[PDB]
Amino acid sequence: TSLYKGVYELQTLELNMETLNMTMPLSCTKNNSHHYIMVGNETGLELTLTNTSIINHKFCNLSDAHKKNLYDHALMSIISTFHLSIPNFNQYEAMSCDFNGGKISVQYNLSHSYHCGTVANGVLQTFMRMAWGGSYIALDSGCGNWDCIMTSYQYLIIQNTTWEDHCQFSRPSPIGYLGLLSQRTRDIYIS
Amino acid sequence: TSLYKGVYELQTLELNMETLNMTMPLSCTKNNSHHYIMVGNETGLELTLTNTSIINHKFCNLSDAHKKNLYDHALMSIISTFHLSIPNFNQYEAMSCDFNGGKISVQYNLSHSYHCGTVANGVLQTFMRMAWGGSYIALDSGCGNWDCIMTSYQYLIIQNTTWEDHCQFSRPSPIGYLGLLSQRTRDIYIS
Amino acid sequence: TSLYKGVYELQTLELNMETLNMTMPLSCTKNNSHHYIMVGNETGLELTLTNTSIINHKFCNLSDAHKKNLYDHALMSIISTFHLSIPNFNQYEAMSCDFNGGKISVQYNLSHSYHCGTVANGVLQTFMRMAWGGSYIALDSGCGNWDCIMTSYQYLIIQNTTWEDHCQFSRPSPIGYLGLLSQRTRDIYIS
Amino acid sequence: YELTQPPSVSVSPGQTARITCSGDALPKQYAYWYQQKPGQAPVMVIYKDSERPSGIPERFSGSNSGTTVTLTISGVQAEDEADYYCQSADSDGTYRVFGGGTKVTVL
Amino acid sequence: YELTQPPSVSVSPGQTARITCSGDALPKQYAYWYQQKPGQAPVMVIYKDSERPSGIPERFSGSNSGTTVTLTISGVQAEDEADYYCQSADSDGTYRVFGGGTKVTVL
Amino acid sequence: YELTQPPSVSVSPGQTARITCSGDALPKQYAYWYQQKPGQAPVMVIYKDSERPSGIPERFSGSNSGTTVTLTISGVQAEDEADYYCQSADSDGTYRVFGGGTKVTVL
Amino acid sequence: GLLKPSETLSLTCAVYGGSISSYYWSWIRQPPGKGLEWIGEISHSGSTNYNPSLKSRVTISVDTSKNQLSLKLRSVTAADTAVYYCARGRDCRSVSCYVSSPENWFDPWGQGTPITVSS
Amino acid sequence: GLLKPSETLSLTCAVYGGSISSYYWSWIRQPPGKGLEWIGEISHSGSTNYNPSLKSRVTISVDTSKNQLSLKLRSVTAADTAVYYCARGRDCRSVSCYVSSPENWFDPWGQGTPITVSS
Amino acid sequence: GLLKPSETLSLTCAVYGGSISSYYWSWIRQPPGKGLEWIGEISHSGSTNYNPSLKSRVTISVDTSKNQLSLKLRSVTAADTAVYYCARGRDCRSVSCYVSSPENWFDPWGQGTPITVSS
Amino acid sequence: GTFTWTLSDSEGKDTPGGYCLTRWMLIEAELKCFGNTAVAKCNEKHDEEFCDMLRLFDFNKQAIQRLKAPAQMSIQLINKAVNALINDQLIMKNHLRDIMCIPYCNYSKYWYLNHTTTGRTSLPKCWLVSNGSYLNETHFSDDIEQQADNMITEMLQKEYMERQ
Amino acid sequence: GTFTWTLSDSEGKDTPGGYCLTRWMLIEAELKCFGNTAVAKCNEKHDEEFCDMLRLFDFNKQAIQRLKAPAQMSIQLINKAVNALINDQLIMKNHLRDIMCIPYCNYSKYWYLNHTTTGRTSLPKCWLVSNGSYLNETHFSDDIEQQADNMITEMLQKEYMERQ
Amino acid sequence: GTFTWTLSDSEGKDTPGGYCLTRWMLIEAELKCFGNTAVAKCNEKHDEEFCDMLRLFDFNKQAIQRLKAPAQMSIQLINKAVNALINDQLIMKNHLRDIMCIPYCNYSKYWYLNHTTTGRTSLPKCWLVSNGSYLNETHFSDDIEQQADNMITEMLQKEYMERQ
Ligand SMILES: *[C@@H]1O[C@H](CO)[C@@H](O[C@@H]2O[C@H](CO)[C@@H](O[C@@H]3O[C@H](CO[C@H]4O[C@H](CO)[C@@H](O)[C@H](O)[C@@H]4O)[C@@H](O)[C@H](O[C@H]4O[C@H](CO)[C@@H](O)[C@H](O)[C@@H]4O[C@H]4O[C@H](CO)[C@@H](O)[C@H](O)[C@@H]4O)[C@@H]3O)[C@H](O)[C@H]2NC(C)=O)[C@H](O)[C@H]1NC(C)=O
Ligand SMILES: *[C@@H]1O[C@H](CO)[C@@H](O[C@@H]2O[C@H](CO)[C@@H](O[C@@H]3O[C@H](CO[C@H]4O[C@H](CO)[C@@H](O)[C@H](O)[C@@H]4O)[C@@H](O)[C@H](O[C@H]4O[C@H](CO)[C@@H](O)[C@H](O)[C@@H]4O)[C@@H]3O)[C@H](O)[C@H]2NC(C)=O)[C@H](O)[C@H]1NC(C)=O
Ligand SMILES: *[C@@H]1O[C@H](CO)[C@@H](O[C@@H]2O[C@H](CO)[C@@H](O)[C@H](O)[C@H]2NC(C)=O)[C@H](O)[C@H]1NC(C)=O
Ligand SMILES: *[C@@H]1O[C@H](CO)[C@@H](O[C@@H]2O[C@H](CO)[C@@H](O)[C@H](O)[C@H]2NC(C)=O)[C@H](O)[C@H]1NC(C)=O
Ligand SMILES: *[C@@H]1O[C@H](CO)[C@@H](O[C@@H]2O[C@H](CO)[C@@H](O)[C@H](O)[C@H]2NC(C)=O)[C@H](O)[C@H]1NC(C)=O
Ligand SMILES: *[C@@H]1O[C@H](CO)[C@@H](O[C@@H]2O[C@H](CO)[C@@H](O)[C@H](O)[C@H]2NC(C)=O)[C@H](O)[C@H]1NC(C)=O
Ligand SMILES: *[C@@H]1O[C@H](CO)[C@@H](O[C@@H]2O[C@H](CO)[C@@H](O)[C@H](O)[C@H]2NC(C)=O)[C@H](O)[C@H]1NC(C)=O
Ligand SMILES: *[C@@H]1O[C@H](CO)[C@@H](O[C@@H]2O[C@H](CO)[C@@H](O)[C@H](O)[C@H]2NC(C)=O)[C@H](O)[C@H]1NC(C)=O
Repeated sequence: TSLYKGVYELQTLELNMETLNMTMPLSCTKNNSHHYIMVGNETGLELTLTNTSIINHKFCNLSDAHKKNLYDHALMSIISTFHLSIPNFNQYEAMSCDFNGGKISVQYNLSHSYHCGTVANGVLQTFMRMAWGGSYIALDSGCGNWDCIMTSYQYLIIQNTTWEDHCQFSRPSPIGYLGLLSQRTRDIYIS
Repeated sequence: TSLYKGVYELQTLELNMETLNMTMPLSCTKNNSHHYIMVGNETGLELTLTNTSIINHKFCNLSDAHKKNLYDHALMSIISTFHLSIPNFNQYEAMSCDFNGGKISVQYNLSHSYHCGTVANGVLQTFMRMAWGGSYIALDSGCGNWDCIMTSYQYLIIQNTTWEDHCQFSRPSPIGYLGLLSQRTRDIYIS
Repeated sequence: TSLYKGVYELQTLELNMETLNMTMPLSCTKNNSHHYIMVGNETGLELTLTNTSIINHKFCNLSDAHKKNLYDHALMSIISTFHLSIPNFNQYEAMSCDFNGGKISVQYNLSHSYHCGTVANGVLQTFMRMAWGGSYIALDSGCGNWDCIMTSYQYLIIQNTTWEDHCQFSRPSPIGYLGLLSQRTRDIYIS
Repeated sequence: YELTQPPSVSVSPGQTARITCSGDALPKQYAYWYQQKPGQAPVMVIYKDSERPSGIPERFSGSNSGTTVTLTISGVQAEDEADYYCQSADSDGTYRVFGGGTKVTVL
Repeated sequence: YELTQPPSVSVSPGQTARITCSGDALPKQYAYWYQQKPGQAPVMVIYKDSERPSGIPERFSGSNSGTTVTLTISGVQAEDEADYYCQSADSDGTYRVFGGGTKVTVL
Repeated sequence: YELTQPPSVSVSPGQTARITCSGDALPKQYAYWYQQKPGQAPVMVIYKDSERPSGIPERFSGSNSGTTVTLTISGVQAEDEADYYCQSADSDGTYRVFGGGTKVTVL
Repeated sequence: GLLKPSETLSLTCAVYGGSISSYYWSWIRQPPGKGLEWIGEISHSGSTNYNPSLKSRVTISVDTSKNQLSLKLRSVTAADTAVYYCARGRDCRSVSCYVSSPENWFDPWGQGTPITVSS
Repeated sequence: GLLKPSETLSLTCAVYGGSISSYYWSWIRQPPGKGLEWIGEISHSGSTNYNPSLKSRVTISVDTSKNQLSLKLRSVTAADTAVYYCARGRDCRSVSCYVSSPENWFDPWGQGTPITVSS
Repeated sequence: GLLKPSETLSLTCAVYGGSISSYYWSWIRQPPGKGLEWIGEISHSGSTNYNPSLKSRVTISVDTSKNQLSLKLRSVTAADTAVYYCARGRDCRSVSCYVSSPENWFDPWGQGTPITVSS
Repeated sequence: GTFTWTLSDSEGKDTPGGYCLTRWMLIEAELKCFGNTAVAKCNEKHDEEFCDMLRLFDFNKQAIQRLKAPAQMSIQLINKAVNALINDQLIMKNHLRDIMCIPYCNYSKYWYLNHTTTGRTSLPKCWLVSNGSYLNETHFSDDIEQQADNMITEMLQKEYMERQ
Repeated sequence: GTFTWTLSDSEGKDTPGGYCLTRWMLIEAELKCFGNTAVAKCNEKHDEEFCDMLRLFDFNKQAIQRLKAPAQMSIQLINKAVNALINDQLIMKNHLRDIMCIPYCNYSKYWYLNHTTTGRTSLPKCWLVSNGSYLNETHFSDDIEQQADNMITEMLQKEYMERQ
Repeated sequence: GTFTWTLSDSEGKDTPGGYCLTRWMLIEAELKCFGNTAVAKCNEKHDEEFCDMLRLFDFNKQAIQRLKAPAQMSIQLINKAVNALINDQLIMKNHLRDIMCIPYCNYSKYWYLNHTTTGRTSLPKCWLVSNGSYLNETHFSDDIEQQADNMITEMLQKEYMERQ
């Protein structure tokens, strides 16, 4: 390569974080609208930024989902981490769910109040962190904006998917998820 | 000043924590009954120990406040930190609120059960921490009492105020607030 | 004893963690079915693995217990730590309580769904940690099983007891309890 | 916590008197020795286990061997007839204990 | 944030001219000095507080004493008649400030 | 994971025989070499990459060059005719692999 | 002087000196014919320690406006007849010993004040 | 050339050279008869700083496809008549100075381009 | 002796010696005419590792009351005809190698016991 | 988790590797530069109140210079960033000291030793508070003397390393 | 956040800078004094079970001597103070060891080396537990030997620093 | 709380006390061994992204070898174990750098210096990312040169300690 001081060669190393799949969720970015969280192999979550809703319920029947217990617990714990980590999430009308047969589908409405102190710039911070290391391409923002984060998309949809190698924009990494585990109880309002 | 070992002068330094106003809440003490938390400039909270109630509701309609969303989010997150940090707060009848038009007003009744395992010595520990570095003057207690903390006052009232320089007893410091951020989920009972 | 390098005697030290009783809960193991948490002297909790239920209610009236406030706060905070620390506890029908006159009695039904992603292997992990350093004898499992932990017993019953020296299988230690204080908000589902 | 001292010793003039003090906290705590003559306040004779305070004659020298401490009076003079006391703190400090006191007679 | 320089000095040929610059950020920030002759762009004369850039005559030497800096021109030549400027950054850096400029005449 | 050895070598008496072993885990793992004569259990000849166990003749000496290891038999005797095997663990350890075995004949 | 069994004893080492900053002052008593008994001590910061068997009846304090060290002993029920003494003790110029010190000693002694308790 | 009071000034130091990686390039102006005024600077990473009093009207950028450094000043309302100069500044080969540098200087200067603003 | 295809093979290195604390004992086999194949090993703590292709059919254990090392191989379906050997391996007197050791070796070998599997 | 924030470059001219506190951060409104022998220690120590404050002030400097001004003042940035900047267990330490009636640091005033010929200083220590006020020097002069000896030791170590 | 609690003064007469464990803290009911060369390490190490226990015991000593007795026994003080006293990730380390069937520390028994002529000792290490009992010395004598060499190294370093 | 996990034995033949990364952990599919002079530093540093990744990879190795395979893939083990393995405040540091438009580590690529005659290497540093790509060497060659001098210093210290 080149030598420093005439004797030290500069060398590089790249980590294969794919081998961490069996113990940790790995977050990938495919393109501006599709991001993925894979859990082990076979399954995982798909995070999509869209202009098409899938749920028009304005209900999120978690107590029913829990009573039936047909959902994959490893995906539900990713979703509760995502949700609980959203700062100042005081607009419950912005969140609809459809838990059916174990199917996981959660929809956040970013156009609800659409720019500081809004829904979109709360939900999108958690998104930026869970899909960190690639998700920035989906935000209509330059650097230097820690709060007023907005995208042009109206909905953030989280659904269960199957495993497929979708890591086209950026490589898998456990870091986004692991970082969020420390944010679970921060910025959560009373009642 | 004086020299140590004949060559080292002892010198002092005092920090101006006022310049930290734009990123962190700063807590001040004015006198025995009035304490303040300033957020940036223009606004903040006033913490008052009194014998005059302002709210006689016995209701705290947080879900309504959240639905309307007219309140300042930076003050609401200080209040939820204060509240969630109160150890063993199992007496909800001791807390009344009035959220109206974005107005923030929270009243804790310290005379409710009025001395270990009481309401007052729970609410007052959080108070002592958030207004730490000055608030001790308001407590009818000497040192050596970590739990049985009582004051002669009947109510602790938290209301939104405007910015004014009220730091007469003790200087502003972000330390009380920052310390409480680690206590948010401790000593909170089930349901 | 023996000398290392011809000059260093190997010596041992054993700690008396009983003297820590006045500030910290101490967890002991008596036998396969009975485990204890002592708080100070005079009182504490008894954790029993059994095949006999004591509660057949399918109700846990915590809000009523809190309103009456007749319970010992130091025991209630151990129970909420135990409960809140159970990962993925989405089966509330598995938990019954009877809080009466300050009496504390909590019963977890391990036979409810009876092996990963079940109730028993959630409740038993918290149990294994709170009664760590002795409780392993009660589990029908060898080493190498972090999740699929099962016992032959149907119920885990937590009740208030009196102080007695029951530390027959293993010595008192504050470590189980203190370790759980960091797990209070992990693996807790939404609503 | 108690310290043990003999109630008395006797020494012929010119001989060496030795008075001892023992207790369990002594490997951690320092002993101090005081001399009381009838009618006055005690005066410290040995500071820490062995050090002699200024003004105290060279005859007085202390030492220790772990759980015991001692005061040696070499070349005892008639001037040294007195009640000698040891003190030390308990294992955790805080509580200060005086020993019984050893009467030293010079015959 | 401002830097203060005298508006002018005068020196007889062969004498030493001294121009000074002062400000509060100077104990932390380095000063740089530039020379501008009529019709051209300024040329740096002193780099950091004292170092002379290559190509600059040995006549030019800088120094500092804390909140003040100075440029000394030893053996001033007619060639040195020029407007000399100091610059330094503010206390927090970021903002770069030029001083007023000292006209140095060679009489 | 496999180790590669030649299936055989031949050496005239008094010459030097060399048998090699290769694999990818070898820069991390040590090779051990064993000698098996017909009818008996193998005996270790080289311990770690080069060290000779007590009781093994000085003729046997090992070495390595990274991904390959080798056993050199200097001054081969008729006594050395045997099947020699290398072993090493996989990259992560745990799994122990023997190579194919090299038949060494003494002609 | 003479105290009755239900009276409070109040002694001040005004004569010797007291309340001198940097020192841990203490009180000691000697019942007639007996050895010495420690009563308690006060640090320059005002922090105190008392003989555990005596503690509930005893206060040691310093009046910093007067520079006077004093002892107050409640319920002086006969058994408290003794000669009472002050001692200066060790000094302290570090934070670690400000409110508590593992060790102390009694170097100068404040003469001794005989107290008689009777009826 | 000549600009009108509401026009944007656009200068490129194409003649001197510019957009050379590792250096912090800057713009300076000198109103006739006055001392020097710093306008702003750009790091090799593209990060910029501007004179706080001028900032709202000024853009400094580098066109990396062209290797050209340029200044755009809005609302050039007469007072902006000055000679404008580029300077190369300090270099940077470390992470710590990539987007911000406590210090800079103006070593080579880009000749100077007189700008007249009038009506 | 002779085993049938569905029988379990049970070998004990009682003759050589075994279950000696501090050592990692192992089993090796050599099908006639073939090279050596590792079967598995057991640490002094009782922890084991097996050849991944064989693992599902093999148990290695030590009887500490008997001081006997033994191998049990299930479903010995003809292909298992081989000479079986024990080897003592490396020792361990540290915590880090108690349940797992990156390396081992086979220094003394336990003679070899030919096993015939047929019908 | 341990703090990770690093201080920005703020060297003095004769204080390379150090960190200078500008006038708005100080009550005295003076510029004070501490060298690398004091500042470097902030990356090793977990128990220095001064170093944590040094990080909060540095954080503000970088956040204000690097981030675009918000609409309304928000505290989300600190709520997420705080553990990377300070040791929250020091707040707890001083809180427990206060409760247990032991002199404690309230984070506003510090002291240091400054050599009269070289200008070399110690890392500032917190001036402690007890019973509503500051402790007198006469209550901690032995700790000050220890700091003076620690500085002498370090100076000697430096010359010895020069001997190679 | 890193522990911040410091140990109280509990020096032995010949053990300055150290910390003595009184009889009620020990099963043996003996007084044991460890020097500063062992104790000082507790302020640097994040992974020593002994040092964390040393802090919990010291905490109790100070809390009982400094605070007024409560009405009923309350555990609020420890719930807030605990992270300042111990590394909770050691509990997690030993918990994971246990689950993964690796010898683990249950915090009750420790061992140390003690020089027979000088009385100098090592900082106690935890005696590990596996399959319901303590490991034998024969299962860790190589770690004990390493500790003996670490002590020899340190002794030599001391004399060398004496050579100046 | 500070990480407590220790790395398993993975020494190279000429790299005792170090740690070797096998091919499945590396994009290059090569075996890379780092010595104890680089690896030991992971137990002291709280701010090295490489060391935290080294622990996550080691964790996986031990968890897969030591634990019985689960029914369905569960993440409870990591949710409880993670703080013992990594410093979560480094994730926060890099997150804040990203937001504040400062080059940040995304944890995938590292660089180190390797001496051409001895094979001795530095502990890998993270190659930083800014504006969607990696920084060029020309943007950080001064930091590389500093690392080269730090290695030279350490080599000289070693020989000097040999002089005794
Ligand atoms: C850590 O622990 C220390 C020790 O406990 C604690 O220090 C104390 O902080 C307070 C708050 O800053 C200090 O109080 C100030 O004291 C001065 C002087 O008071 C004496 O002299 C005046 C003379 O008139 C007497 O009236 C008075 O009774 C005292 O004898 C006061 O002048 C200060 O008041 C002014 O400034 C305040 C700043 O907020 C204003 O709020 C107040 O209204 C006053 O403002 C007026 O005067 C200003 C003059 O500059 C002017 O600018 C304003 O516009 C306006 O006209 C104030 O009461 C106290 O002395 C410190 N004690 C010490 C060092 O022993 C720390 O606060 C504590 N915590 C922290 C985080 O540091
Ligand atoms: C909330 O917190 C913010 C910070 O977070 C506070 O805002 C700061 O307020 C101070 C006080 O006004 C600003 O301080 C600066 O002081 C400089 C002092 O100049 C010195 O040098 C001159 C030389 O002649 C002397 O005459 C003088 O006496 C001093 O010795 C000023 O020069 C600064 O002026 C500005 O303009 C000049 C010229 O364009 C620039 O060079 C400067 O860089 C600067 O832009 C200035 O006044 C400080 O800058 C403010 N900070 C920020 C980020 O804006 C709030 O006050 C506080 N709120 C409350 C309620 O307290
Ligand atoms: C998301 O999860 C659901 C629930 O597991 C998947 O749908 C089930 O697929 C199985 C396949 O054998 C069927 O038997 C169930 O009846 C289906 N349930 C429901 C509610 O549809 C669904 O396929 C998953 N999504 C994707 C993309 O794979
Ligand atoms: C506390 O907050 C309330 C809500 O913002 C403030 O009251 C408002 O003031 C604005 C001023 O333009 C009015 O237009 C609103 O109608 C008021 N709303 C209500 C509910 O009264 C109030 O003034 C703040 N308190 C203080 C002391 O400033
Ligand atoms: C568990 O707690 C309950 C509540 O304190 C104890 O029962 C009480 O005992 C007192 C004794 O004086 C009685 O006056 C109360 O009336 C009892 N209350 C109830 C609800 O029974 C109970 O004894 C405790 N359990 C044990 C084993 O001691
Ligand atoms: C601790 O603080 C209290 C309050 O400041 C001090 O008590 C005061 O002392 C002055 C004389 O100096 C009296 O005039 C006040 O009336 C006292 N106030 C109270 C509430 O008692 C106390 O002396 C201080 N303690 C120490 C050791 O200095
Ligand atoms: C930061 O990244 C942006 C996006 O990659 C760069 O802008 C692009 O530059 C190319 C020419 O090299 C143009 O063809 C594209 O159209 C530009 N895209 C956008 C969105 O503007 C930008 O130059 C980079 N900044 C630096 C300093 O290199
Ligand atoms: C691990 O512990 C178990 C239980 O103590 C040991 O198994 C026992 O061994 C004795 C003989 O020493 C038998 O009499 C018992 O019946 C066995 N009990 C069980 C449940 O199997 C086991 O040997 C220990 N492992 C090691 C390597 O020592």
